[PDB]
Amino acid sequence: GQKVHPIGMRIGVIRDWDSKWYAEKDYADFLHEDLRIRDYVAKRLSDASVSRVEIERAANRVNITIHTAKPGMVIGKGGSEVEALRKNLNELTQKRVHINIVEIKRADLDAKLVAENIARQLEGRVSFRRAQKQAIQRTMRAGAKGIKTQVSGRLGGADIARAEHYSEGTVPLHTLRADIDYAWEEADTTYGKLGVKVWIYRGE
Amino acid sequence: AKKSMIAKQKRTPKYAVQAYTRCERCGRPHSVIRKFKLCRICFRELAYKGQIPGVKKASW
Amino acid sequence: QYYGTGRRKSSVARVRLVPGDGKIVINNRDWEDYIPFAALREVIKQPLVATETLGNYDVLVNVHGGGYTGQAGAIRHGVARALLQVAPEYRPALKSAGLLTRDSRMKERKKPGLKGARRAPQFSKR
Amino acid sequence: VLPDPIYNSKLVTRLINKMMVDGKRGKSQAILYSAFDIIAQETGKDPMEVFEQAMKNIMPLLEVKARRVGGANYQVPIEVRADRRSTLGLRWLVNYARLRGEKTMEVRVAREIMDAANNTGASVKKREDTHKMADANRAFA
Amino acid sequence: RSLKKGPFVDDHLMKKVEAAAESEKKQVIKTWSRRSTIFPTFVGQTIAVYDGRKHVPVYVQEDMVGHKLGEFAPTRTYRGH
Amino acid sequence: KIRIRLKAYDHRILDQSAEKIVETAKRSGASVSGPIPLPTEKSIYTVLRAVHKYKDSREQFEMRTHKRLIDIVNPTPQTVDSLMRLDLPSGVDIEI
RNA sequence: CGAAGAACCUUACCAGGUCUUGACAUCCUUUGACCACUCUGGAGACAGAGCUUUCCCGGGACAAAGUGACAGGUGGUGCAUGGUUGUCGUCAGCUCGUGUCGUGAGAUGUUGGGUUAAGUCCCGCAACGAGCGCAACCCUUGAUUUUAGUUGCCAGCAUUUAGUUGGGCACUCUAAAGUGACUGCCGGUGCAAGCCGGAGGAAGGUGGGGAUGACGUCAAAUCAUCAUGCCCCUUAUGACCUGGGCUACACACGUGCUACAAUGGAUAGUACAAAGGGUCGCGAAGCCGCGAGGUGGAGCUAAUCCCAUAAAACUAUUCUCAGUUCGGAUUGUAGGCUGCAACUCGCCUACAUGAAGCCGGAAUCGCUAGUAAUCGUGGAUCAGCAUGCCACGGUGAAUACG
Ligand SMILES: [Mg+2]
Ligand SMILES: [Mg+2]
Ligand SMILES: [Mg+2]
Ligand SMILES: [Mg+2]
Ligand SMILES: [Mg+2]
Ligand SMILES: [Mg+2]
Ligand SMILES: [Mg+2]
Ligand SMILES: [Zn+2]
Repeated sequence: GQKVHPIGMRIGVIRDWDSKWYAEKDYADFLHEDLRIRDYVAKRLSDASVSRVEIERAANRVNITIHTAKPGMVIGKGGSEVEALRKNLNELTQKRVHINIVEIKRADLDAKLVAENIARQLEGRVSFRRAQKQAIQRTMRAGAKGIKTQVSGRLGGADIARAEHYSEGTVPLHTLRADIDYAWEEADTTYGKLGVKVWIYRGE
Repeated sequence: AKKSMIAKQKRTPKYAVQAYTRCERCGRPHSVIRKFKLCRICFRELAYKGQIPGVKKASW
Repeated sequence: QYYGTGRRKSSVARVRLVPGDGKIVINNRDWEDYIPFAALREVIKQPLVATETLGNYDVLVNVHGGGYTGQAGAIRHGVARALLQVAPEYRPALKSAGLLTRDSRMKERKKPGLKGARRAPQFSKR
Repeated sequence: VLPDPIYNSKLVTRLINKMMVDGKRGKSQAILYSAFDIIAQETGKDPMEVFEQAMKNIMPLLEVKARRVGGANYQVPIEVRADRRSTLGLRWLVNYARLRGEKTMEVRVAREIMDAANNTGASVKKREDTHKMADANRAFA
Repeated sequence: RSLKKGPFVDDHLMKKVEAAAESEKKQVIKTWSRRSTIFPTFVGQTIAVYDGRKHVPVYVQEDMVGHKLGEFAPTRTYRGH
Repeated sequence: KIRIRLKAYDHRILDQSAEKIVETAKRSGASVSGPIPLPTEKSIYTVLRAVHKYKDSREQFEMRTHKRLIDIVNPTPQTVDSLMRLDLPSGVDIEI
């Protein structure tokens, strides 16, 4: 069959939407502003392990919280990275900006991060067995009560495609008391695109 | 086509009746909701992702 | 002034009872000018005849929501409630008559791909 | 179901529900009331008694069922359920009362209940014909 | 226009037709206008109306005033299968 | 004789923000009403689940609003200042 | 069905008229406001002129011309792909670790006896256990407590054309946190799981309805939402403009709306809804107009005000069973809106015309309850354009032997 996006199934249930504001007459403007913002962030901070972005609006200021595993790149030895960010984001938004940077602990408990790991591996021509399995073991060591992954594409350069999925632990997608994380990431290959999907069942 | 069409959307037409809506993400004209300004399919994506405020999945 | 609320479909009757001869007002109108049908008027009576209290009290009603039959059902419901209120020993009679059963039959959803709640299109293989 | 508000019969309410068209219970119920008023006019007696006699006349006992037997399909007779008994009576009543062709519906229905209490009418011809075919095919019981 | 606030006619056609009072009707006027009404002032001067692929001539009359130009220049050529 | 209208998408945030306002408003002036709930005006956007075909299979998205209303009954400049300083958990809208 | 809106635009197609670093981006070099508005030749794109371009503090942001790198392709392949989707099927099934049997493939488990909506649950068994699914956690509806009472309510009260004004949250209504329904209790039977009945209660047996769609099947559909490998065009398979076509018409199918009438139609009066939308948007009252509408501008960023007479129902009068006062097509004339523009090719109104049709061959479809049927309403898309789509309430059945 076809599965529902297990995040979308849980918005307004146990997860809060990431784009947080109220608006009227300003809604589309703020939305597409913040989509441009996420494009900027993903474009210039894919390397930095950026994995979640929550937006906030009040008093015209563009408040942001970037949850990342390595802060030391978003900030760090210079102190000028976040200032560059708010400068260019001022140029876009035509507003004020402020940017908190949160440290994620257990970076292998975020499906987005894990999917980027696997995707960079598969672009570097690593085996799609070892990739999935090592990501799984890293999660279950990092503290996941459940893990699941799959890859679909021209696996290994085939003509015909298929899917390879592997799971440890309890991963119930029909339960909603589940705190599940999910992600989909894309890898490029000289043969074509590979779709990596991940989802994690977490502690409490 | 679609890049030239997305351009021609944004510049002002000869007459104002010639306006028409397009999703800024993917400029498809059909099923674009002027309240969100998104097309239906991009809307479904982002609404799953929780990148749209206040919208969730309608049970009832 | 005894009191009860009564609900049927989307109809809501705030109803009250006083001791009287049998006169009845509904929305500042005659029961006959509001419910002209003998069937629905008898439906209103049903508690007052299940327990012989018709020739004793006046039924004073206000109503919103729904249609005429739904409002009637609400009214009899709130009436039976207020009869309980004035006398819990009417509980057995009115329960066994089924007037305390708040009619939970609400009007069902429409659904996608269906031309109603349950109706689907005309199927054709070819 | 439930008995009629006025008369102490569920048959009236069922007949109302079986004449009803698109929820028009008010129209159906009123015309049946006026039709009993008509038969009381032209007879002067118990509408319940005359309607009961008409029932008892239109009321079948035996009816065919279509059953595969011996490489074909046959009509085997069978004693009808007591509920389907009344159901078929009221059904037939309403359908002949529609296809009759007088002026007004209450009139059609009232004349049919009269004829039925008198052992006349299409509705009784129907019972007789059902008995006739079932009895023709009583070899298969 | 359907309304008393009208009529309508393209300025780029009205101007040429007004200049065509000294035409003497030896010449002919091409227009890509099919939406413009016919005034009586158009009478006599043949107009070559653009149907989609060609300019088709029409001779105006008193009888074809009040109508448009496209009614006399069909779009879809059809021959009874 | 002044009024606050709070409207948002999240009733827990909104209720708690209103309780915050009400406690601070009672501290800065004692006579104030409680918060009163209004109806939840909402919008159900109905979308094709598929891309190309399948008009018959869909997905529905409800954007609700929850909103509360407050009435101040004896203002002071202390109250006005406590509301002029205070910034709320965003995702909401305050109206005075 | 994509299409939750084909007049132009959309629009990708066609004819014509045109451009080639381009309609759209980066990198270089020169320059800096670029442009805007008027005139002329134009179908317009576009050419000629004018008036007039204020860049801001070497930097920043956007801009004209050169200049090649590049661009662009709704050009292809869904038999290379991702992602998204139907489908068997919300069917109850699909598997796995360890163990054991089998040379082995495979089996076992997962069969059996019962039971359940359900590989649900019990007893038994060379299997013991687990995962995905089922169920349940979620939303909504069904009764009720506390909190808060305005933009909602009006009982006890006065008074107004108006719940109006005062006053009060009684009651509704609203919406947060709670309660409750769990075979929890009783009787029968079962060994047991469970099954049947009974009580209380609003609700009794996963209460009702939703969302929620397992491994995988149809190389199912999608390169036209998007991205995307390969190939192809790259002074044209690219780009602009006007006009046309997507609305053709001998004919076939599907899906629906309207009817074929007296449980009805014309005319008048007239009661009771829910769910929704509104800022340059809803648009009141009053007035003009047969009417569609025009005028007007109140109130409203909305439980305040508007869209908004709800219609079926009911009551009266008439038509008297007729191709009819049925039906309402088609056509002619004249109007109104929208929009630069209503011929191709919008909708609506008035008058007239009055078509086919007097209940549908062989066949075939939905539905088990507030359902089917039936009546209106709203929303999206949208300037305008719906019998379509999604939600809303009103009325409200028949039947289930098996
Ligand atoms: Mg348009
Ligand atoms: Mg395929
Ligand atoms: Mg295909
Ligand atoms: Mg479930
Ligand atoms: Mg295929
Ligand atoms: Mg078409
Ligand atoms: Mg059955
Ligand atoms: Zn889009």
